Amino acid sequence: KLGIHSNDTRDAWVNKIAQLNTLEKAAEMLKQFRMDHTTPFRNSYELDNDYLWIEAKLEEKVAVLKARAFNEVDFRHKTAFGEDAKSVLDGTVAKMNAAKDKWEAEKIHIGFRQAYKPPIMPVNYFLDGERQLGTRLMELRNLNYYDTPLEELRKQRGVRVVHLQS
Amino acid sequence: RAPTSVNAQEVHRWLQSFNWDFKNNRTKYATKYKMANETKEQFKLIAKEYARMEAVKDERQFGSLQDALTRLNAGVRVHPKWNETMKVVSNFLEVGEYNAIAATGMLWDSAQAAEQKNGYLAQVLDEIRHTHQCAYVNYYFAKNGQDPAGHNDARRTRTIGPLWKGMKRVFSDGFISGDAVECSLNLQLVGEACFTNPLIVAVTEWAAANGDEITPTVFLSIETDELRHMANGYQTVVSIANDPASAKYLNTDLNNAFWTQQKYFTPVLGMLFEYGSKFKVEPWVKTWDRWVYEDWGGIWIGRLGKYGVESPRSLKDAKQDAYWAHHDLYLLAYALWPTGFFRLALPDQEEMEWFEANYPGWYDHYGKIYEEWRARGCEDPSSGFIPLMWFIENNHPIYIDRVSQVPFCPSLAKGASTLRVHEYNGEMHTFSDQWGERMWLAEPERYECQNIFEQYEGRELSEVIAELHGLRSDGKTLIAQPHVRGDKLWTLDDIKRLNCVFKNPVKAFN
Amino acid sequence: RAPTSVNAQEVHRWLQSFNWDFKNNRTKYATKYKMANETKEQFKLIAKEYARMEAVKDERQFGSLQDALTRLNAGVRVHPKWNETMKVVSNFLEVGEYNAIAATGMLWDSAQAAEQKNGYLAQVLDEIRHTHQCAYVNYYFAKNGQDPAGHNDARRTRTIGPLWKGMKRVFSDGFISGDAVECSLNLQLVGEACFTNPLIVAVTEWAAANGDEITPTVFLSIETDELRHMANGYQTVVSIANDPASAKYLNTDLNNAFWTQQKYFTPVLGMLFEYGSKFKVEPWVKTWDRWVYEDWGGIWIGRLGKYGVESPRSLKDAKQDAYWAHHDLYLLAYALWPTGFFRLALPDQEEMEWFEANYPGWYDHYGKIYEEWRARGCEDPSSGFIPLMWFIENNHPIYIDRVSQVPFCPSLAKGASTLRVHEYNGEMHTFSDQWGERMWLAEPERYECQNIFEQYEGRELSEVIAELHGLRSDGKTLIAQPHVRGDKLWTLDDIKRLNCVFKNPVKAFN
Amino acid sequence: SMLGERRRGLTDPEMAAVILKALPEAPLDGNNKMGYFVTPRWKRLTEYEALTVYAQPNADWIAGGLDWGDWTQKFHGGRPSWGNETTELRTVDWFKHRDPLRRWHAPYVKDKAEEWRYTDRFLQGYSADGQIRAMNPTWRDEFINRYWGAFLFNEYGLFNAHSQGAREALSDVTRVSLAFWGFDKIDIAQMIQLERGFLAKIVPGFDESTAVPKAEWTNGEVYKSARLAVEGLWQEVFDWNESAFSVHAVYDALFGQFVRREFFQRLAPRFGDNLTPFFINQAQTYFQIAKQGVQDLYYNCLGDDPEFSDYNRTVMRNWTGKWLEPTIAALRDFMGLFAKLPAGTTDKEEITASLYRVVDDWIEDYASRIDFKADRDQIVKAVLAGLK
Amino acid sequence: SMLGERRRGLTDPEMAAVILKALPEAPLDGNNKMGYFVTPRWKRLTEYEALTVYAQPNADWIAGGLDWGDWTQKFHGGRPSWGNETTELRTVDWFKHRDPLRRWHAPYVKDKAEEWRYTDRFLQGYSADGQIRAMNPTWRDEFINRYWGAFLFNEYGLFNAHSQGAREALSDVTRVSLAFWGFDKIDIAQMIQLERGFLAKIVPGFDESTAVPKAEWTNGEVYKSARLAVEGLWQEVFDWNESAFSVHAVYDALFGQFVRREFFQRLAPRFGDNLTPFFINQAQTYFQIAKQGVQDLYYNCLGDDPEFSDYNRTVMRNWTGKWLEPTIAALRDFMGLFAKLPAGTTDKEEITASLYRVVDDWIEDYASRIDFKADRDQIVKAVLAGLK
Ligand SMILES: [Fe+3]
Ligand SMILES: [Fe+3]
Ligand SMILES: [Fe+3]
Ligand SMILES: [Fe+3]
Repeated sequence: KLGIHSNDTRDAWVNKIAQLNTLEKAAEMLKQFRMDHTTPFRNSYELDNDYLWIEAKLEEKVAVLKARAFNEVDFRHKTAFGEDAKSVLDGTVAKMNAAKDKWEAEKIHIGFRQAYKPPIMPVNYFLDGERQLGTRLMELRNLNYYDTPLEELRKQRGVRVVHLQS
Repeated sequence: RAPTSVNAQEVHRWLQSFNWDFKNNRTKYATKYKMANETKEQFKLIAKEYARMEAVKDERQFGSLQDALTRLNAGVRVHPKWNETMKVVSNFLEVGEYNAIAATGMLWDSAQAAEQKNGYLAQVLDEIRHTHQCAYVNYYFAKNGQDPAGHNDARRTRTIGPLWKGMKRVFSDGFISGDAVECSLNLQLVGEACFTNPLIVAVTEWAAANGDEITPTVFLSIETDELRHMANGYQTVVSIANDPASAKYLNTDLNNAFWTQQKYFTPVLGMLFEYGSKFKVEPWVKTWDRWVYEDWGGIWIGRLGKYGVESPRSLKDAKQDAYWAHHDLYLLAYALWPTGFFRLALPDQEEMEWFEANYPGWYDHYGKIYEEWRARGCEDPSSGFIPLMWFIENNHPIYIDRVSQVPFCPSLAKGASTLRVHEYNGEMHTFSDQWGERMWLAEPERYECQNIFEQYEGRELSEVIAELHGLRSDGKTLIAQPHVRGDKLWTLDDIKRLNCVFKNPVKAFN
Repeated sequence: RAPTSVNAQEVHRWLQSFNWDFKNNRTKYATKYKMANETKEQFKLIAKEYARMEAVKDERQFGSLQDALTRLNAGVRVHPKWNETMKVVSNFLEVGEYNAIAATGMLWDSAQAAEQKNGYLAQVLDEIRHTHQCAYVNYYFAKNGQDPAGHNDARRTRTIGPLWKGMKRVFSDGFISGDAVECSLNLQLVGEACFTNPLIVAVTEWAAANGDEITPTVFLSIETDELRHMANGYQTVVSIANDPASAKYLNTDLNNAFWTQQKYFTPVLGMLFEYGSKFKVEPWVKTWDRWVYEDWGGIWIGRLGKYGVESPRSLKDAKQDAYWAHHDLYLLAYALWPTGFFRLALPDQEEMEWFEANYPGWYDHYGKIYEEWRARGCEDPSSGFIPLMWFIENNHPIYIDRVSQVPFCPSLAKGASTLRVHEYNGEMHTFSDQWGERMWLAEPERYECQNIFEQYEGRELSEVIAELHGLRSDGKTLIAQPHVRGDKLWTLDDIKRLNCVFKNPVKAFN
Repeated sequence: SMLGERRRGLTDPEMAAVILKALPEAPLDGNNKMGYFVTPRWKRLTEYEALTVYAQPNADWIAGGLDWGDWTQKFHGGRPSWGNETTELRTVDWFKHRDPLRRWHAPYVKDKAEEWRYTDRFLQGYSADGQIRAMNPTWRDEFINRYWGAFLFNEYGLFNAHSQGAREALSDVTRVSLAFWGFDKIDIAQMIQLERGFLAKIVPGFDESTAVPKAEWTNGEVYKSARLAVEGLWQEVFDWNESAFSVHAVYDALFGQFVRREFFQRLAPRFGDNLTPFFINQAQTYFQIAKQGVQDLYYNCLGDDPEFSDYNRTVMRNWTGKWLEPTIAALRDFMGLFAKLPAGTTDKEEITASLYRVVDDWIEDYASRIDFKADRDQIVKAVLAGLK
Repeated sequence: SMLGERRRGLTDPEMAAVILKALPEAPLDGNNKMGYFVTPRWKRLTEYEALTVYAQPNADWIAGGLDWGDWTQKFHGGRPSWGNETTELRTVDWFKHRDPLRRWHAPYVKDKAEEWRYTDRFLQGYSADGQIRAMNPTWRDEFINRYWGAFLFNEYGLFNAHSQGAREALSDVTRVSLAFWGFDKIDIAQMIQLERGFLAKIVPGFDESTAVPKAEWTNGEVYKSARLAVEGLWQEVFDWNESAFSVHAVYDALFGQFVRREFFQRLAPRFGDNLTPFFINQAQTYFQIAKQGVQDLYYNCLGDDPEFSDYNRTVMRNWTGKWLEPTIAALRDFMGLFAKLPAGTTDKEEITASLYRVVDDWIEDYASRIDFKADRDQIVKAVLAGLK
């Protein structure tokens, strides 16, 4: 079974997810999944065609478990890991404002998403974070956007130039 | 005791005072810019009057459609090629209209001045109207036309082909993902002002020329609302002009927005017009130069000079890479015809003359290729031939720009022949231009769209088509066809017999 | 707290009880019948729902006209002959619609049951809508057509010609002067059920065939209201069926109503269809037999049998006089072309072949005459010839029936040629049939309408025309013409130089 | 078939080719304005006038007619289809009248249709919102079901008074206005029943039958004189103009306006009834609409007729006096209704103020137009003489 | 010119024949129903559903999407164009929602347009009828101009709360409903100003400037907590569902309904004000129209979701508790307004009974749907503490 919308990979993960019946285990697996399969910094591209869908199924499980385990105040203000969401948000924004350059900034924003994307952090705090982190990242990136030659930019990004035609 | 009342302007006079101050009264979206608190809007509308002016237009439109046009069998008496073209034109525009709703909701959230919010709000509502209007065109042609397949399920059958990906870039994600201002440039300052406003009108001309009076009726009505959106785009620039951030970022976001839009339109619009019609209205080459260079890049853009706006630095590259763009693309769209939701046709003798006449050198390149393909039996279901095979046999790989999603074949193109292949953290990336390459290098995490080859790798062609419902109601005949005639339609079995299997072209590199 | 409302039917359920008893609660109009005050209506409408259902039809109609149809230049791409024909069809129908208002208003007053009044009332409003619709047709052809003259002023220019008088008899006076029940028979039982209902549909057919999509858009909308009026007429009979006076008077008023209506429509309507068009839909003889004999005289009248209604005794007579009626009249209409507000055309070769094919003997009589007139220069201003002169030369008097106002020529006609002349208290009277003769003999004071020869006697032709504004904008060119081409139009002077002076044909018997 | 079998001259290649070939190079007359010969009441000729003026085929012997000669068929006895003999009023031109609202059929049904749809929506919101909870039961089951409902027969009677005029009107512009004036009256009557039917659906024991309100109208004391005046304006008047003038510029302007505006519209709110006012808002909007037309015809056109100014005013003053008495009588009887209201609802000081509003409004809008000299005090006094 | 220069394929003989010749004998597929693959909510697929469902290009990784793969361009940082991360609520399919009134753009602007034109007719009839004469001056200049006027800012704030939702809604059907809920709120705020502007035209000395009402809203006491709640709902909520749910199923259902229906609709009539109720009728109709949609999305689709019913009810219970307190505070401060009324206008019992109506309707229409255990007397007692 190798389909686009339905295949063995997806089925296999649905089964793995069905066996996550504790908030802490499920939340930890979601974050691990995000480190392994999301963003251009993912540890691997093996699940490139199904990670987006599998991630959502894992989120569903974490959300369901969190709502059952947390009291009302914690559901609104605590991350799935028991951290105070406002503190994390403020601490991350503080780091972003201290960012020396656009390279440090992108690491902060991207990492923040991989670690706290909702069922982990309450959406209210998370999107407030997007608002603030996204602003600084753009302010740093869009300054003198064209000054660096492609030859040098490729080096800065650290890609391996495989082939060039002009 | 005289009969008196109150109009829209009379209420609007006080609309600016509706917003009030409080600590957290600020946009929820990330942005490098600050929209002026006192920005005003051009049209003084209130909800009630807005609904009335649109209501009046609807009556006329639907009246013509349900009455006279239906009595004239206007849904049928259209050239086969144009009936197919509208499947794409109307449904693809639909998504632009739809995403523009979310886009203007985001701009409404961005604006702090009540009048500027109100202006964006009007567009939010207009774009919903347009979404439903474009939907109605497909709806009408499906119900009354010569071939409902595609018109009737484009919302899902569009997902099979590669042209759809690029459409989502300029008309979906480009409209709502990024700095609200960057989004406004993609949508209003470039998208609508440069391409959509002129485009919508042009489509009505090509439509009328090919017997279609359905589209003119709807699209001409859509056009009446555009003036307001133009003003929104213009006001976006005014609202942020006296902010220091503007001088630092405006022209960069504008240049990026321009290249983004152009990259897709330049080759696609021209392709739909010239290759998707029987009767021609005007050569895309001149249409493009007048639109982008004269009207937009000169008149329009120069009016915003007083606000620091400059002509896009990539304008020159766009023009140079434009001449053959659409011709280069149709070769690819036709070669991959089994992946669409519309029927395609090879240029006929009379058309080749027109092409050659208008684009010297067309026959020696594209002309001959199309002649070879028809000789190979590309129109015949028993030939066992799909143009794609020819690309394989002659070692001409087809790549997908990681950023714009626009398909390109550098080894066989007369236009741009650039190709940059990079490897980054275990993934291969292919770019077709120096502007999109910079975008990826600087913003890797904004462009992770997987291409069709990546998603379909190792899959047999007929299986992808079947899974994504690319069939007609008989469950056997393909929606897509390599010809627009009424007989000898290819079936899923004809494609399976081809035993065509997708492979990722970039994997060849070591 | 469920969302709740109330519909038309729920209110209409109590409408019958709206009326109450009191001494002077009776009709103000003379009548020989008694409409039962327990009579019910078929459609359970109230003012508000009525308005909504008609408003929706208006939307489609005006939407098509103002938008698609105007964009297609529908007002122009119509055969010249048909453009002229609609000046007569739309405006003449307009008066029928207009007088129908007063008629149903009289019937509203006649009915005693609240429901029956309500039925008639709905028609009052409908006929107002039809009046405005017919007006709009002329208004649109005046605004966007190939020849506005006539379309723009028929309301006054129609008074010049003899055809108009007969129209007023069946569509104006026949609808409102006399026993309310007689009027109802003329309007609804005969006029609408036998002629207009079928006629309106046929007109849209002839119009479509001749390029006119304007009339179908409007007339088909008018048609959708006719079912209510049919029911009104049907209920009129049911309302008086139990009154003894009914068995004594109904069949006589019906026969008179039938003869009245057919007397005009049989010649006129067939003439407008076959001679006011280029492309033909169906021979009038076939149409007439189906409409009058089968559909109405057979099926429709049959359903009124249980109520004592029998076929008009004058039925057989009508059929015998019909066959050549329209052909005989066009000879007179063309001969007197300068008295119209329209332009006429002689049959072309294809048309004469069509007439001969469908009416054996046509060519040897009408055909030869038309060719004689044309060769003599009847279409050319410099010829000095107007067909009326040919009638004088060959001693073929043209009379006006004192009752129906229909022009007839006994010595030339291929159809009926009976003629009765009488003198009574210093006045002469000419009759064309036994039914109308009886009508006059029995009701002298109901028929004193002066004919065109009587009013214009001693007057020179161009003077009557000038006086009644039978001129186009330049103040010199006649509205009326003996051909439909754009050149060599006749002027007031071309007519004046002929020195034609009207004479009362009846005086020859002195 | 997909193409059908019928060929159309606009789209069929062969047929269209023939048509195009017969077309002149340009329009045969540049005057593309239908009704160009009509005298514009305003700056430029309106669609309203073009499509209406002169639709009626009157000959010159009926002031304003453009046709000539007698009618083709008349009544037994000789009475003309339309004639000067159907009304005492005279004029230089019966086509002068103009509806200030310029209503031809389309605009008319468009507006009423919007009102019907609103109305449905309002009732649905009302019921879902449970607003009936704050309405006084007595005012509902007694003053709305019986007295307001009985008023429907009043409006229904004024509606029917228009029947003869729909038949005798001497011009199109007048005939169109008249028809609409009467059509709006039947609408009101139907809206009264609608409300009772609505109440019947949301108030479990409410009976929608017209029995109660009818008996009140046919045998009550409240509307006895009201019904007498109606029965007269409707079946005792044979002059279409007297009927229209006397109904809209006398009776309904005084009795009608008082009952609707000064009684139910003014008092219903005080009983937590915003339902009835919703419908009365229509009746009043309709009243004010018909008023501009009534004024333009009898004052602007006739009362100020260049040749019959003095004459017509005499006839209307005569009519005003003739029906002012039955109208004043209808009011007096209605006054008896205040006695049935729960104590403290209103006082003579208020009713006196409302009566003066109706009278002063009447004198300002109608009376002073034809120079009928009316005394506000005497009228209010004569009416007020109907309490306890 | 005559025929113009542009030749059209539908009517040009040469072009049309070329077109006709290329046509097939019959349609290339007999399934002429656009959206045939959409699961109908009702008996048969509606035009509303065909023209709307799946217009949003969601990939399957957002519940219910038919596309595949990541977005083509995302925000700096990686945020997706649309994603599950923008709301706490989960569902099996975001496209299940259906506006029970089936409103797509055409039907929506058609009805609002009817309301606009009828509103115009009403005002012209109201002014021409001089009904302003019977309105209590104090009510007019104090309660309508200052307090009803201040409420426009409340509705304006609720309108604005919808901005983020217009951008983040995860489906076409939800976006359209949301856009319309928000548009109706701005309309109401504008009708409140419209009334003030109308009064400024018919009442000498009346100032339509928003300065007074705005000062009342921003610095007064009566609306202090209401404003604090509005500022929070609008700008402190970054979850599009929490926003729409809390606005319509908590704050507006309690505070909004009380102010509009139990204060102004209930008392205006007592002061001879039929004007304000005309506009409040629209606001209540809009409120009931919105409720149907709100209930279908949050209760029928999410609260009863086959896989996330329990989860979603837990979250909504959470949101209800979160926003009920600020809503109670809002009602409590508003209680201060009763002390401003002229003595004898209303009393503590009427006020209390009216509070209970609002609370009981809220429990029945919203709270009970997610098993939120609301204590009606506890809520009312908390509010009544604000009575001075
Ligand atoms: Fe748009
Ligand atoms: Fe737009
Ligand atoms: Fe009619
Ligand atoms: Fe009729």
